Amino acid sequence: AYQLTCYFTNWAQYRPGLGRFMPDDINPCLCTHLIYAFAGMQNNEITTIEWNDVTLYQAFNGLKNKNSQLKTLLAIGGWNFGTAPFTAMVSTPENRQTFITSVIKFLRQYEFDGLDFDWEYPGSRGSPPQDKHLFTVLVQEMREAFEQEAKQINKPRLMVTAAVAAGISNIQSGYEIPQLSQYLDYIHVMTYDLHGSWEGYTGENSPLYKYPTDTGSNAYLNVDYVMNYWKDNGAPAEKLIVGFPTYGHNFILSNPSNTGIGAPTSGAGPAGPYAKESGIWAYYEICTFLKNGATQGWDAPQEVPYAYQGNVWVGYDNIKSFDIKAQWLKHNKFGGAMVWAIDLDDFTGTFCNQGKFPLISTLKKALGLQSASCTA
Ligand SMILES: Cn1cnc2c1c(=O)n(CCCn1c(=O)c3nc[nH]c3n(C)c1=O)c(=O)n2C
Ligand SMILES: Cn1cnc2c1c(=O)n(CCCn1c(=O)c3nc[nH]c3n(C)c1=O)c(=O)n2C
Repeated sequence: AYQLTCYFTNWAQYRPGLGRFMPDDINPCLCTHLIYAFAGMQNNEITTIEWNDVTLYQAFNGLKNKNSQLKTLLAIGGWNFGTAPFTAMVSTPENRQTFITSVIKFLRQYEFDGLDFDWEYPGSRGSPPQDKHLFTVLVQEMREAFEQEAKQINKPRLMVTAAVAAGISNIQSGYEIPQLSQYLDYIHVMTYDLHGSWEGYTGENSPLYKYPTDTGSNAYLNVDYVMNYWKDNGAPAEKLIVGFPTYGHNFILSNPSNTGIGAPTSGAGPAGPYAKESGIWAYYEICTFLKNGATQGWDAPQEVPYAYQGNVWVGYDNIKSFDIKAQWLKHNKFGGAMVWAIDLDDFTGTFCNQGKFPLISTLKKALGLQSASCTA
């Protein structure tokens, strides 16, 4: 009745010490679907991007030896990849055919159950206005190629899903919603990075509701507005998967006296010692900041925590907020949750003392998957 899809990222293997995350570190009972971020593209054909991806594929797909019900997908693209290869590949029926062929081959060789398109985004970041409809032709042709292939080798069809924008403007220039909804098996809405230091004020990574002071287009940046937009504009509730972040965005406060939602900021907060990402802390990095005596806040209107100390402020998600969001999603009848990323939750259990994978476990309990079988 509910999916729990988890993203695994192939650069987490380079994090130091307790931060290193390999496919073997994934509990196979935890998620219903796991997505491998990312593959790339070369001459219109899907391709690996790390030296050891073939080894990681085997260990990632091998997790299906422990849980017969687990499905895995391979994600192509992502933010860093940009749009240029996608624009050239969709531009002709030949380029699309070359790609779709390379994908059926790749997925079957390395034993994935499907592809997740993570083009960020058709029609933006240099992608021309025609990519919006060409992304639809690609997805339809891919779905249809999957269908034919399932019939001429007699196995279950490969799956096609897509990670899709949460920003209204990116949505408008990127997606034929009703038409894409027919062909995609799931729609993973990136309901996070809704605020960050690029705005010049503090704000939440993934608030559920708007802030009472949010006006104009700032009223759109919350999970409620975003999911209802996708649903009202043609996507069936059951195909729509709400994105949950296991990390938060941090900021430098302009004045360490103003620590509220909306306080002015002078830039990204500092990289953490594990993920090393400017402006972002993994959930487990944030638990260190809390044990460092940071003041804990609760944004009550938006139902999400925040925290601060000296001139550093972070808005993020915890067990309380994941659970609230998860009851909310059940009530609104969405199909499930997607989590970026399994390697950013407290996977060793040692940073937060909330057990192993505290964030994702909350979602597992709340979406009633606690009883889901985990057998070969
Ligand atoms: C390919 N690669 C290698 N190292 C990388 C990346 C990378 O893409 N990103 C950007 C990932 C940005 N991103 C997504 O692409 C994405 N897609 C769905 N959700 C996502 N999120 C939260 C997200 O940060 C990196 O940060 N690093 C360190
Ligand atoms: C997911 N992401 C990763 N890097 C990004 C983005 C991004 O969405 N935007 C456009 C939207 C506003 N925004 C962000 O969402 C964002 N996320 C991380 N860093 C970001 N920046 C600098 C930013 O401007 C970016 O410009 N950059 C550099």
